[PDB]
Amino acid sequence: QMQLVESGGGLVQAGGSLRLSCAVSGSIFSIITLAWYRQAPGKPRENVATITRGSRTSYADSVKGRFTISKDNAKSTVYLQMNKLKPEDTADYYCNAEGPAGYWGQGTPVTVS
Amino acid sequence: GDVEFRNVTFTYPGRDVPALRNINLKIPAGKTVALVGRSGSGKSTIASLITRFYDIDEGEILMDGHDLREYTLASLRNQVALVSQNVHLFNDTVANNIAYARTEQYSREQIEEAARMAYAMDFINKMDNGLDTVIGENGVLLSGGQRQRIAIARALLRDSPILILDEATSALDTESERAIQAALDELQKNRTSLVIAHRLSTIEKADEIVVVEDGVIVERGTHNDLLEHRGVYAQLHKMQ
Repeated sequence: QMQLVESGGGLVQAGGSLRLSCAVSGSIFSIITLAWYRQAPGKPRENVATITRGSRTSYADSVKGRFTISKDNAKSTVYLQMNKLKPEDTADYYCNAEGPAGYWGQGTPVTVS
Repeated sequence: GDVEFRNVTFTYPGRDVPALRNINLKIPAGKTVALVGRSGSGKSTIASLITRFYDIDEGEILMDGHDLREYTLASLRNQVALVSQNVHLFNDTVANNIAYARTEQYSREQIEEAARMAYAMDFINKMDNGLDTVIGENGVLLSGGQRQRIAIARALLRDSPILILDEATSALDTESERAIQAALDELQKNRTSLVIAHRLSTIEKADEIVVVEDGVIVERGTHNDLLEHRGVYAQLHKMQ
């Protein structure tokens, strides 16, 4: 069974940086699409960044120029480098494989004060 | 009917690389799943494995929770309606082909209604003995589009729990063909349907879209969610 395990979340002050990691086991990691989603307490879970087979990346508009998604086939890990953090980025951040009806981590919490 | 692929790997005989790798795919009863991807990506292989022309190398295909290999062939043919260039034809009349060789299990009027709903009756009427013309050998060879419409008529007649739909002839426009899409839309509703998509616009309403690349499922979701995902499906959304 596929497992997605996030880590790296925590509390930072505005302007700070955080790097999230997600270990993925049981997937054809080099080929499937990987993504980061997030969910604030009142809102639905929404896409943040997506990276497809050739490490082609895409970003939500509110996040362009601040966040960077990347992947490491050798470690089968996907990363979200979050810089210039805004309080509006406070949410539970979820790792995802094979699209929105695919597979999900259990999230890592991020708080920006 | 429930259909499920569990860790399915498949290699065409003689090939050295697999056509499908560790496919996990659940299609619950009554849902429509659209398979998209490049030709040769394996999307057609996924649908065609349900007909057991080949067996999987590894893993499991379950139909109503039972492995495909446990069904008798007769029961397998009864469960699945194949609408594709590989629909099985009989050296027999057109009516008997629409009826899937089941004689006196359908009425003449049901066969004729199914033919008209598939827009096959126009070319059938041009045959010497109509629905009762013998096709195949010492008879008429069907064109490709005629064979597809015979398959549509057969599927419409049988009301089968599983539909495998290869939306061939994506080049479509005129009146009799516009209503073919309308006939297919109603057929796939209220039925477990696996649709091989060949134009992206025709599958925006599927309950789940599944992107296959090099025999690997890379993305799954609804049309709207896949666009917001900004991944492979969103890039394929350049052909419109």
